[PDB]
Amino acid sequence: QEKRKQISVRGLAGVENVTELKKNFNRHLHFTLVKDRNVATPRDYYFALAHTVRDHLVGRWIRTQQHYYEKDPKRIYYLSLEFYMGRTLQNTMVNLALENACDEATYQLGLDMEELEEIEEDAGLGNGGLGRLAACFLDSMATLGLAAYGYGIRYEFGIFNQKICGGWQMEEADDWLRYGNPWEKARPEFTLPVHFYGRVEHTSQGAKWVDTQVVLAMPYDTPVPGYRNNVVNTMRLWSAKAPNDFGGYIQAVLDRNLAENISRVLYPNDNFFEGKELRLKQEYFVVAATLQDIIRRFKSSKTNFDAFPDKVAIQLNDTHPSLAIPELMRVLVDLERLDWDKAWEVTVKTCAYTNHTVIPEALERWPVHLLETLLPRHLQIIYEINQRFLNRVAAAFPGDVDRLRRMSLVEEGAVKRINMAHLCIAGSHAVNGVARIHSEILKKTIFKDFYELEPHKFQNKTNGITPRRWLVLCNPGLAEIIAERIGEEYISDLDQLRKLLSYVDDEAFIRDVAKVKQENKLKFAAYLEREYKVHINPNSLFDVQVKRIHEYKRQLLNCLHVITLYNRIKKEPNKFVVPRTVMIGGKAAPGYHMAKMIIKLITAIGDVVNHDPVVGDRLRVIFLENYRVSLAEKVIPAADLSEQISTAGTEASGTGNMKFMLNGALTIGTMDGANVEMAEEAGEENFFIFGMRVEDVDRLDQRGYNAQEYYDRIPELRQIIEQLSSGFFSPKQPDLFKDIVNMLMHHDRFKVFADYEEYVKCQERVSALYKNPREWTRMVIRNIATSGKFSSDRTIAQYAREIWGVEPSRQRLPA
Amino acid sequence: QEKRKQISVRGLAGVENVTELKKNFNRHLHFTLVKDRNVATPRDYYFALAHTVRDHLVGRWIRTQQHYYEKDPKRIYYLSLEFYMGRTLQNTMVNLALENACDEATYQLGLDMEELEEIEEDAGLGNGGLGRLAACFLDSMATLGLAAYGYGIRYEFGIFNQKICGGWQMEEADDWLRYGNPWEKARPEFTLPVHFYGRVEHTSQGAKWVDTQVVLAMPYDTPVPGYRNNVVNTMRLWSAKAPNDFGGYIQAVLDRNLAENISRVLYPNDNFFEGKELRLKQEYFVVAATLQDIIRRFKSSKTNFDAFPDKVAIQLNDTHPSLAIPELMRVLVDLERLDWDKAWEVTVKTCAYTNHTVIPEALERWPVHLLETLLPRHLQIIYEINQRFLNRVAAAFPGDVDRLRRMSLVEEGAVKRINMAHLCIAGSHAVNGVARIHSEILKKTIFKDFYELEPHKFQNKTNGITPRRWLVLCNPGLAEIIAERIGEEYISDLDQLRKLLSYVDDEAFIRDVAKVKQENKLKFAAYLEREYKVHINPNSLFDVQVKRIHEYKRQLLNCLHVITLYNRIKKEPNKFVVPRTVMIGGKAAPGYHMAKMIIKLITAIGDVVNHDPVVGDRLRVIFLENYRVSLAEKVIPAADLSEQISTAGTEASGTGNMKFMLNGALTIGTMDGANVEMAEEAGEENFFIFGMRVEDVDRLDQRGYNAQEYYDRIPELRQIIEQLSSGFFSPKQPDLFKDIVNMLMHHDRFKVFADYEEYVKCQERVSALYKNPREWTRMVIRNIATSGKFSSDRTIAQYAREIWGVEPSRQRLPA
Ligand SMILES: O=C(O[C@@H]1Cc2c(O)cc(O)cc2O[C@@H]1c1cc(O)c(O)c(O)c1)c1cc(O)c(O)c(O)c1
Ligand SMILES: O=C(O[C@@H]1Cc2c(O)cc(O)cc2O[C@@H]1c1cc(O)c(O)c(O)c1)c1cc(O)c(O)c(O)c1
Repeated sequence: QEKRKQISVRGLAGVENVTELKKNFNRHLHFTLVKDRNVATPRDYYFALAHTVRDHLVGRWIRTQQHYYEKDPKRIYYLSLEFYMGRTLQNTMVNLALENACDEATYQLGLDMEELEEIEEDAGLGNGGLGRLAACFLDSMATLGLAAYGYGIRYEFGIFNQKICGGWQMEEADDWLRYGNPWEKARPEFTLPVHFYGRVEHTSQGAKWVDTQVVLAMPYDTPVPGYRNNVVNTMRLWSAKAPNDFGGYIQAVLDRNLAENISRVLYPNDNFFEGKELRLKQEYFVVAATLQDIIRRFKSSKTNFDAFPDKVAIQLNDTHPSLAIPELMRVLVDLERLDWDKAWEVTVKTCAYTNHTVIPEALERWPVHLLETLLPRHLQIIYEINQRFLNRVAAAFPGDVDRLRRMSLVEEGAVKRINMAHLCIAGSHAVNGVARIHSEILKKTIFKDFYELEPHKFQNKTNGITPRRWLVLCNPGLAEIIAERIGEEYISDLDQLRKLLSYVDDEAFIRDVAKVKQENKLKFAAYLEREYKVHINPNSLFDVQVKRIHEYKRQLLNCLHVITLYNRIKKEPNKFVVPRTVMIGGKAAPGYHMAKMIIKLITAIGDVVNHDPVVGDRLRVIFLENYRVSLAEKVIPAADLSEQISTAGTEASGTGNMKFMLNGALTIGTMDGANVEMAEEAGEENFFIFGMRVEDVDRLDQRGYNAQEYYDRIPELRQIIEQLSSGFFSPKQPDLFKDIVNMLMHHDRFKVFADYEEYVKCQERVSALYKNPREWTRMVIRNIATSGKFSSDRTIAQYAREIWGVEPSRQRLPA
Repeated sequence: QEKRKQISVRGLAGVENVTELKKNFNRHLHFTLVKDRNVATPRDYYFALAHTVRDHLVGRWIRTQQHYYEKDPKRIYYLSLEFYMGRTLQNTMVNLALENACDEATYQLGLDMEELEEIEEDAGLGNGGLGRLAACFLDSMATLGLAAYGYGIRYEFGIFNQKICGGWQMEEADDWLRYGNPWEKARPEFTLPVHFYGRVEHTSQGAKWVDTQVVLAMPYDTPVPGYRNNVVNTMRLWSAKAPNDFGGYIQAVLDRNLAENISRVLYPNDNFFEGKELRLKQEYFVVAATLQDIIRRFKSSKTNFDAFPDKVAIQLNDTHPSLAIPELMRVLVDLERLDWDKAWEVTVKTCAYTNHTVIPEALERWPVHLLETLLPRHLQIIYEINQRFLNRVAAAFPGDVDRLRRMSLVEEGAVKRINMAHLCIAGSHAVNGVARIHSEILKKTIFKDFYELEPHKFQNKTNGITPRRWLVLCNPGLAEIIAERIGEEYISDLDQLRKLLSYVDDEAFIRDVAKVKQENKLKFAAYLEREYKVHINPNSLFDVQVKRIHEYKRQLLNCLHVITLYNRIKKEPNKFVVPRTVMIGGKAAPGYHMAKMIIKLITAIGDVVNHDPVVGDRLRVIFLENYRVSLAEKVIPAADLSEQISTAGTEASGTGNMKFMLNGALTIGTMDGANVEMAEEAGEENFFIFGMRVEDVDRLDQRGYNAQEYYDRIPELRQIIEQLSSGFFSPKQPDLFKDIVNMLMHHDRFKVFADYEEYVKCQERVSALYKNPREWTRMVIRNIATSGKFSSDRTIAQYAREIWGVEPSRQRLPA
């Protein structure tokens, strides 16, 4: 479009810059793609543009890394099993100020750059929140000029591609590397050995881990550009490779696949613990290879290990990389021959742990038999850690035997296990939750004993989202009308959005905020037609719940509300209601029967609602297939209403909530996770808060939750349960939803019925405000204006000052 | 070196060409390798040079392929399971005239280009002769301006890397793609489906192959540059990929490995038949993907199929791609719905078959049960082919029932099999052997019945070697002293080497030929020290036997001779003998116990000979480890004597014989394969011919070979057998060589003892001529001078005119 090149926030199309970009595009098309414009497909054109844009990172990537070598600042290592990065082309162009120059260059070559962007595969190397947080954090650490390295696994297959067939989830391999990855640089020369199995012999010098099987770890380095500060940091992802040397010769060559299977695929369980050996191998693989890099980089700097914590921070994203603690002790004691006590002092000052959930089924509790087989030295070191840790508990709390049993790294039972969260707290100088309410819940419930031993360890770091991906990239319309009033500094100083409260009565801004949402809604609706032949009413309220499918997130409560709207229309057909397009999307874990049945119930409700001629365009319900970072960038800027309806106490933070607030949706939600802080920043008068508070949930748990009480007292609820139970939503198979009905009536841990009436009444308040466009938009302005706290720059600046001990900086390197 | 830049055959170092090469080298080092000269290793420098040289292919590669589209000449498809390509960097620089310019460019950057060349991995995608012939053929077809495409498999692992440990072969995976392949272009956009298993339903339109498992075939295209004619042809290698859509989700993602195992590794059996299902899958994979390309390319040209043979030749390199015949019939009949008879007329005019051995254990005879399971439609079509073929035999030879049984594609027995050689002859308009004697042996023995039915089918095409790789690349010294007298035209017109017979009495040339061999011997000896701490006497005769280890090649006869020289020294220590360095190298098939014992016997003989202080530097025996194309380019130009000592009738052609003749070694050999034609070209007076002729072997077979007769009549032979038997060469394990002794005495199919006395006497004639340097060199001149027939340009020109029906051309395209 002509209009989009006019957007100032997208930078300058310098005449020489355009000329060079076209020359380099054509050069890559010829020498890199080995095509000419005769045979070139849109995919060749995307790749020619990606190689051209990637060439602009290289000088800064080399200069940044040389700068870290020269200045020797403290290095931050962000260890994660997941980096939900999404696409790279737009992000690179935004962060290097090339967006308008590439748009003009490709326009002059007769190409639509927006069409080329849609060709790129997501780097879908995460499940959801925790993975996307890692991605926002790498972006913020680069923008803040930290010497920061993401370390993870280069999965051959990311989070599965979700197809919906017959209204059911089907899973397909996410072959994201099919056409190559133009961003990464293979570093086979920096390949490192990782050891498994074997046994411990305790010799003269001490212990020795021998008779191991070797898997090599080959690093692939991806650039991470800061926002217009010429900083380019590194994400290093390890790929598994069979060792050089060794059924027959042929079978031995094919058996190289077993070692290489370690980096084959992301576990799609959204943090729910499965105890798979292959998952333990992935966790050890990332930790072992990463810590060898850290130790090597430390020794080749301006061996004595007292300075190690002054030069190294290791941030553990959940317990997934918790083996970092025993592995660093193994390296320091067995290989560097430090005394246990010195090694432990170093380890604890180096390591910090971030907890992302209180849900007990998320907790990693590895069988000791599995650890003894796979990692015999690690289990010895863990027992030693536990003995010395519990000695300290006994000394602080003499005779508190119950506290010793509760705090032990070792869990007794049929199967003896190691609690990896207890290991993380024992081995870390800082433990943080990811929202104020969550960090308090840690100190009062699941880590109370640890808090009483070492209160100074416990911190809060409220999550955030990068305002580059989550406003400038995905919503350039909104970024522009904001820049037109307060300039561009807010893009890396998001608290400046508070200036927008000066505009709540400004006729032009009220007009502009509503026009941007309408433009976003027209574009998203076009898509739902062009690529899925699905019609949506563009004058309807876009009611959006997008996140992984879990009972705790209560997609089912949204289902009860949708059926309530259908049933109220059928009862009073002549009564006006605010038209709604209810959009639910998200992946279910491939096992999880209940999650898959919930997806089927959403599509089944659609089958009835969407074909009822009495309803027509007044209510539509659509399951958004294959929800992922790229789709989030499309639907979130188009949303009117943000569904954040987890049972109070279950969602640690959320980050999708923050994306919606930044992009001009109003929120309906419980007082859970960061929804509490979002309501506080904006004022509760500007949020649709409903339902039980954490205290209310605890009171119900104390007397026992009886779903029958709610069914017996709420006629509209009885009608819906009777429709699901009798087969109104599955006439060819009347018993289809019996398991959902049985769970809701008898085994509902997330108290869906207890929030049903407050939810429905809150949703009437949403409709009532939507009927007043001007007042809807003024409340939106009050939300966008107060979304600044939820920048990951704020979050990372807190990690840097309160945990890592490094001072952030927005000052530019040269180019 | 300063001297090597002076070599005119290596071309011009133009000042602007040098300037541009350095600029492009530095550009690739920065943008492609993402390094600077601070951290760059020799391997980064090799890759920067390879990308720079590869950029020079691209325009010509695109223009050549556009030219074939424009002119629509008949296309030649060379189908092979093997392309033994070796390294590409030097070959590319020679064929584009860039060698001196890159040498000067890298010299000016402070680098040694020869050192960078040694970093490149061989593309070791073959076993030996047949694979290397495919590689010489692609080079010759490009040099002759044919519209020719090599089609094969992109094996992840080529021919195993051979280590020698304890004097034994050990096999390691040839991870040739570890650091990437800068030559190939991945073409994932041109990926094609290949079908396996399933069943045939015979419907209204006719047969339909349904319920199949799909494996995708992803092509990788490698450039094949002609010699200074601006032609760049394509080698397309298929890689196996799991189909996009589908133990659990995780196991299903890991199970993608089973389909991908099809292209994992080259079968290392040097043509010996094993009947492995995975090998049958590889053969079908290459044929099915290739024939879809051929059919598509045919339909998109200037559907009617009568012109198909005028636009397509398919050359079958051995029976490995024999399924091309039933697959083309399947496509034409089942998918294009041609009548059987029209389809068959097309298939036979399209297909031709090259036979590479008479040894019955090489013959592919697939169980019908395996074909019925894997390829049910192919087996139906093969039976139909057989019925109609045998109908024709019955009509030509009425009542010859024995001939029907002998000629059938179907072999009866405990296990019913398909004879793939019989299928190839039935389905091909031409059948060729690879040397005059071999092609006659085919018409008189194993294909006599087929010859009597269709004599016009049977041709000879004597093998050849490319004089680019096998003289200009590997022996620039020799190429230069030749160019100094007759100019450069001989490099693509090798018959011009006959001009050198004018120089047999030229003092300067005699001096120069001997100086080049000495320079080659000094360089090879340096290597045997620098990279293996092995000392060799540079004034010794370099006696070289390099080829795959097989009983038929009689490395054991060479062993008997070496022990004879040792025993004669010990008996008369004071008697002068011509010092020898006896070098034997080659890979044994990983199964093949006897081949592995023969390697151990060579190293064991070395252990005694090389440490006997009475022998000292008068006799040394070394096993050259990991013999492969790159090592052949080093040892062959250094050789004095070429060992070509196969039992008469067993070696179809040989090509290593031709390499040695071209590079100034004299030959000791039997009248076998192309040794016969080499002796004819040079004159037998200029070859060390010995032993039984084919007629002599047949006479022995008629009365029965009794090794005992030879043992009883030859004292020197008895002494050696008694040394092997008693444990003289294995004192710590006296019975080590009992199996070799038992085979030689009782089960020797290759009549080693029958050629022993003539071999030893012939070797005395070699020593006697070596004592006269001037006469040795004059006989070398007479060999090099007559080596011109053995150019693969001569061979390919015969294929083009006598089988493919296309006229070759050495005329230049524009650049
Ligand atoms: O459906 C349209 O886009 C799709 C939806 C969409 C969105 O909701 C937000 C966003 O950030 C990008 C976005 O890209 C989508 C898209 C898909 C394509 O296949 C494509 O070629 C393209 O240009 C784009 C569309 C229709 C239009 O009529 C149009 O003019 C346009 O620019 C775009
Ligand atoms: O051993 C030397 O080379 C090795 C043997 C050899 C050969 O026999 C023929 C040939 O075509 C090339 C060839 O490359 C070998 C080689 C190996 C290396 O590791 C290397 O760095 C190199 O420059 C080369 C050598 C010694 C020398 O003293 C010397 O000056 C030289 O140029 C080379």
